[PDB]
Amino acid sequence: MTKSELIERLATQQSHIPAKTVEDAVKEMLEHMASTLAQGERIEIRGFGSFSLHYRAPRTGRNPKTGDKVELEGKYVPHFKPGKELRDRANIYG
DNA sequence: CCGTTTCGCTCAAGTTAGTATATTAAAGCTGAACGAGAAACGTAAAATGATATAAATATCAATATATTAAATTAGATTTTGCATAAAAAACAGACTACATAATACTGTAAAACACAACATATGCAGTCACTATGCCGAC
Repeated sequence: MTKSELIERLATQQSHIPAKTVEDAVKEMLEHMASTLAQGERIEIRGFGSFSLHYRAPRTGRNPKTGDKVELEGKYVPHFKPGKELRDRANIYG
């Protein structure tokens, strides 16, 4: 399921909703979630999950191909935490 | 085995047996020319799969405790569907006033052609030549 296939299956089910409307809606939601995480704000969707931002202290990296040294500026990285409903439904085991 | 004559067949000219329609009225069929929106294609560009390794970071059970997004109300209020009715403006229903065509009637020049005596070129009336083989006569 890609970004396009996602809009396709959502437009097929929603007949009373223009296909073009669903196409833009999906693109605006993803862009809104990507912009929020950029501003430094978290995301919390009850049932789905919750996006966060974890800090990464600056450390002297090392080229994994050769083994040299490379500086690494301190930055933040997105982190998703599956919700309760998401885990239980995605968990096929016990 | 082969030939000859009768018989099954079809062409050609008489002798009988059978059935009977035209216009309205309104379609119905089908070859051929006419006029846009959406998605499968494709080359090109952007994001991602490829790839590995010691060090860095996330994986998560089991429970106490402060924190918080947010559906669940619950009461407050702009928003929304629907006329009611009068102030205000549009516009037939009247009417005289005003400028304008169809018509009423007088005033005057001149178009359009018969009628009549002449004048005369031109077509018609009457006769011979132009132009070249017939007919008749010989070969």
